[PDB]
Amino acid sequence: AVKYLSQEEAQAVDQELFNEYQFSVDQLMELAGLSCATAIAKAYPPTSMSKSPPTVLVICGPGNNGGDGLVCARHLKLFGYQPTIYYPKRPNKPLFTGLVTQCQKMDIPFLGEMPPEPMMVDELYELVVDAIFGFSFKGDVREPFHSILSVLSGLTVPIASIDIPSGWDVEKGNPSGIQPDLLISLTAPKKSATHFTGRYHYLGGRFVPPALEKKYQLNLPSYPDTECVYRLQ
Amino acid sequence: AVKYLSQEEAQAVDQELFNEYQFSVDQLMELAGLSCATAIAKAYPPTSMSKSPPTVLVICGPGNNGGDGLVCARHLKLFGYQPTIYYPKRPNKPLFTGLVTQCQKMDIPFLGEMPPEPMMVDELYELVVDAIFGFSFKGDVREPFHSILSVLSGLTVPIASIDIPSGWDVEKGNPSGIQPDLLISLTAPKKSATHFTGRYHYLGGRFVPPALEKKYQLNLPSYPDTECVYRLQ
Ligand SMILES: Cc1cn([C@H]2C[C@H](O)[C@@H](CO)O2)c(=O)[nH]c1=O
Ligand SMILES: Cc1cn([C@H]2C[C@H](O)[C@@H](CO)O2)c(=O)[nH]c1=O
Repeated sequence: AVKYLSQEEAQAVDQELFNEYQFSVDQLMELAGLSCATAIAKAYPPTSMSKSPPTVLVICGPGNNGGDGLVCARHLKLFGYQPTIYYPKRPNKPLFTGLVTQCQKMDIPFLGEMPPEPMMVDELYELVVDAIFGFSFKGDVREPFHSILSVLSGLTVPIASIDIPSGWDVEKGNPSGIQPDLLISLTAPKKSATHFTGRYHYLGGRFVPPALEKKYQLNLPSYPDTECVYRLQ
Repeated sequence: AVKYLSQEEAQAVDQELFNEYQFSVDQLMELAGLSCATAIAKAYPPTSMSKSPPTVLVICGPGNNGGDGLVCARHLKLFGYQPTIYYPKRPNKPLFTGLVTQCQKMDIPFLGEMPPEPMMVDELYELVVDAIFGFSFKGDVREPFHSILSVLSGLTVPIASIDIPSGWDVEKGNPSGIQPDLLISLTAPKKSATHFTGRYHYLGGRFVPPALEKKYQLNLPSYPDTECVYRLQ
């Protein structure tokens, strides 16, 4: 079966992709985000939803996982969803400035604030994307993110988490944490994925070179045809 | 029906994407090249080919089109093809250095020379990807590309061309140039595509913003579901 990575293992793979393999951050974040959008459109196809176009709130955190979310949002728009973004803490870098301007020009709105009650999220948004924290998160959830996570915990609509459910320990999980209905593991799942109790677990990031895969014995499943996602279990 | 762009309209679309929309070169080239690999895999699926895995020669020119071929070849490898690259003139810019290193660490070999005779290409490679010149190219074919084009025009195996069949005037085509079996038009087809004679015409580069599509009256077709290509005609 597929290998579930430790936090160290994942940080080592991420290091090689940008070092030995000379991938650019731009690049792999674009493929990551596309997988994310693709898994979401496959698990929650626009046809299956009661609103048209179906609405989605994408919550983007302060780092790279956030960047994935912004990429994910605009492909989701291309796929026929009507996304909305909350992005409260934005790094002051071209990468993220660009990603913001692209979304702004796709007419995707960035909210001024997180809606404060879960009921109000539920009412406006048919799905929530958790793009807050990723694989290199180390455990100190500060405001406004704790607040956001606590609103998410009370939701009735599904949550789709990118790479790891935000607020989970990357290896141990968090039973009192958010419980996403969809998890998109990027490149390979992390050990916290073994505590995943949602219906949908997709693997994404179809860019792992065979030699990187052999070395770390990932045992990736075979992606069908030209798909950038693979549904695990 | 879909709009066929003049070279001028294509350059203005392209410039808007990198200027107002603030996409980065990397992002769009990655998506463009993935579209290419996806269209090939759809037109010439691995099961439909005599050898296993199926072999493909990718010929990359000295600018952005060649960039697309380098991305394309790496995705084709992930999709189960066995590509070989010929890349005789390589700009000294980190964009291309990177894309070359990524290909080499995918273990895709680079040829030192073009096979001199059409028959030898035919015997070694089941498909040839023409990523030599793209939409900016202005009439002038110098070495080694004239000679490579001369080899390509005598092939029996199919040629897949990225954006524009290399050696064709970007609007007027070229009665005596190469005649590809597959054309992958990126973003929107160009006027020269009305002179296309092959079996397969795909549209790729599924990143055009609606507002830009409204602006240039592209009348883009509906990509199905989460696909990054659409079969035209
Ligand atoms: C090893 C590894 C890399 N990545 C890469 C892919 C994306 O470019 C970025 C995630 O934001 O880092 C992961 O997301 N998760 C991982 O476990
Ligand atoms: C408008 C336009 C853009 N592009 C974009 C996509 C790629 O990122 C880059 C080089 O092919 O330019 C085309 O290839 N062809 C076009 O006609």
